[PDB]
Amino acid sequence: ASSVNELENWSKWMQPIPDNIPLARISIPGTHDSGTFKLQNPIKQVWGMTQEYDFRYQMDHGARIFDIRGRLTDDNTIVLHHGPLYLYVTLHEFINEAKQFLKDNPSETIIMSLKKEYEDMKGAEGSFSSTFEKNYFVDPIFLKTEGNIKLGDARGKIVLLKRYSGSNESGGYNNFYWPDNETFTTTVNQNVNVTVQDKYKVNYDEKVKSIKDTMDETMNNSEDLNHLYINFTSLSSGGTAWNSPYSYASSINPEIANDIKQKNPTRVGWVIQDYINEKWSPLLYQEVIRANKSLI
Ligand SMILES: O[C@H]1[C@H](O)[C@@H](O)[C@H](O)[C@@H](O)[C@H]1O
Ligand SMILES: [Zn+2]
Ligand SMILES: [Zn+2]
Ligand SMILES: [Zn+2]
Ligand SMILES: [Zn+2]
Repeated sequence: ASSVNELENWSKWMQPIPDNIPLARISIPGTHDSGTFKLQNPIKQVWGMTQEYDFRYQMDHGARIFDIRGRLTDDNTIVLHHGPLYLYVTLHEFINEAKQFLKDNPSETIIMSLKKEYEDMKGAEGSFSSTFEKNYFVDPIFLKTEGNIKLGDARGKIVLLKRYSGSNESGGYNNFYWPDNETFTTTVNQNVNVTVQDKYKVNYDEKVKSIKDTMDETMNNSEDLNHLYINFTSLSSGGTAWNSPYSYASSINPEIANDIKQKNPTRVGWVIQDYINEKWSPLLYQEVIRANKSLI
């Protein structure tokens, strides 16, 4: 029993999508620097804040991909950071929130990108990868298989997207060379072609066109089941009120959301945005989710 309207329940939108559809094919909203929502100091915010609400709000609003940046501590734990700044959020904090969300909504899956954001603290008994694997990944909540991961196998679990080196355990999407500030194409789990638009520090106009260009490619290659498209709409801070991630998101989110609304495509990729909220219309994450209508 699956209807297109079930995509409108932002907490269970993946439910109507078939088990055999690769996550790569699905158009999924994601949040950039997901754990920066606790930053209070205006100076820290203008430079590194990318979200206003916590993880559950993000999830309840359709986001299923999270950009987690961590640092290994002397306590053999991983805490979230933005460069040298501790975000007052921990990795366990995110996983627990994800666990709760998945328990409440078992039809969904959570894709967690994990990147080492800052140098390890002195005193850790191991490495970033060995500590994450031993104290976190062992948890049954993490999918342990790879390949072109299908939705059915991911439901109720966290799917890892590695952005760190040294992994020694199978599961999720393998780490791959990720060039700096570019739109690039490469491969991951042997059979998945990946294209990423991550020009995080280009001028505003270059960024908008970059997002649209990669989305245009995605919309016209909608039947490529083993191709993964990740499109970051986020743009790094200029350090001022008129060029902070917030100011940029205020215009980019509605702009790109309108592109999808007008075009009404069957695929737009994994769209990772800053500031998921309901302040700007059309809502990007909603339009991204609605782009899965043809899969039902
Ligand atoms: O500041 C940037 C931005 O967060 C990009 O999205 C990420 O891919 C880069 O690694 C980071 O340096
Ligand atoms: Zn929290
Ligand atoms: Zn300590
Ligand atoms: Zn392809
Ligand atoms: Zn809301």
